[PDB]
Amino acid sequence: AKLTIESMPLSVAEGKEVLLLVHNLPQHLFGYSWYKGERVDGNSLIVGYVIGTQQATPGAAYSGRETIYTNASLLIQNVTQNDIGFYTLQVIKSDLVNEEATGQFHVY
Amino acid sequence: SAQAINQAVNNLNERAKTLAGGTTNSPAYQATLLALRSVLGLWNSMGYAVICGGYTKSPGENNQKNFHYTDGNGTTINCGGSTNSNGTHSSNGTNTLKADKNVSLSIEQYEKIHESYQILSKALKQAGLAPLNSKGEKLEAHVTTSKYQQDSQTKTTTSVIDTTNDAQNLLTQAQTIVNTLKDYCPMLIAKSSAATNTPSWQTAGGGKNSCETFGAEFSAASDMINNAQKIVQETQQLSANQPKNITQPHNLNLNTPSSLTALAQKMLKNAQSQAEILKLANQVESDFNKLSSGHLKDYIGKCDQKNNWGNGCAGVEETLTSLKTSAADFNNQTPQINQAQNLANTL
Ligand SMILES: [Ca+2]
Ligand SMILES: [Ca+2]
Repeated sequence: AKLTIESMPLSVAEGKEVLLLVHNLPQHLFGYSWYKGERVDGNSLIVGYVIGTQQATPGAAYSGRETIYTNASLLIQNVTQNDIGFYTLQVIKSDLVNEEATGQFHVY
Repeated sequence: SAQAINQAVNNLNERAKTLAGGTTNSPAYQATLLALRSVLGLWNSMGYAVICGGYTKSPGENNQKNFHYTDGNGTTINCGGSTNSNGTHSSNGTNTLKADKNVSLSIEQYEKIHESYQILSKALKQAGLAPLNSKGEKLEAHVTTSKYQQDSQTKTTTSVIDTTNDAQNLLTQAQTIVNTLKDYCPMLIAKSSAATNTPSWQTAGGGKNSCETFGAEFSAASDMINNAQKIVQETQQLSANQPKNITQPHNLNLNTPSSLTALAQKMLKNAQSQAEILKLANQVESDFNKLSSGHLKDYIGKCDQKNNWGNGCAGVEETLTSLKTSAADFNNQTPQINQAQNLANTL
């Protein structure tokens, strides 16, 4: 039922990559955005995407290593220790009701 | 003869003064009014569904603004926020994503629509549309908005705008509303899985781009305004070229072949301005039919917790009837204007 994030892999080696997969993404969306950390916070915006636009908009937490897809997945390549911790996805549905989910991966 | 010329001049001048200065009896005035009321009707019909509050510079802004409407019930539109899954208000909504074409209006763009709407609405309510050959009168428009404060409260502000009820000012306000929508094509809110009733065009599931849903409607409304603006301009050209009656008919030093040819050409310019105004007025009716025959057919012309979003509530059908009635009156007088041109042409 509820929006959830899956890290792939669960724990990542340094220099490698991790995919944050989204389960139960609502069908009818206005847009969505990924944030570094555990809170929806514009200052920690990695990247946002609006349905219908063909082009995502990066934020201050963008580091050149993150790729968003239109299944709402976020790929992070060339992972380091600084990427440890939480990631937050917010989704804005077509009726302007939002949903939120949290992801995380370990790094070594 | 001078008897015949003075008759044709009196016909032109009488017809011109009704057309330029009349209200109920002028199709120029009724067409201009129809265009203004049509834009108010457009916004009352679909404006509530326009997505607004996308960020301009930075998502750190976290900006929200509320825009207040009054029928006599009051409503409030939030730009920037969203609703949480449990029903509570979130300060993070449309402001999490960038404002631009095909996405959402910025707060600045919405406040311009909102202000223009309140000016246009309040001018027509408080003073009516001024006659097209008039300067109009001054009036005060009130624009009410609110904003969220540090944690606790909501601060409401009522602004006062000094404005006028002349056609040119009011058409400018209408043009601001239509061009903002037509040029930035914001997305529309979908029905869920401040309107009480849901219009047929607002379907559940996916949201629609406003220029996809209302492309024809926006083009019609835009053409109505542009043709109305040309009516206003032709009306002033008409008010300039007002031919004088021949006095001292037998005095050929006063009434020379030079002065009488200038009079005859002044009569033709007056008549040609009149014809062009009536043609524009008919085109406005045609464009209103375009505007009112698609998604808004069962909405723009009608009006009946509770609010009137989704219905036009702008008196467009009444004005259309007055346009038709006045236009027919001027059309019945076409024979006496054709002979007045033919009289002028022989000179
Ligand atoms: Ca599309
Ligand atoms: Ca309303």
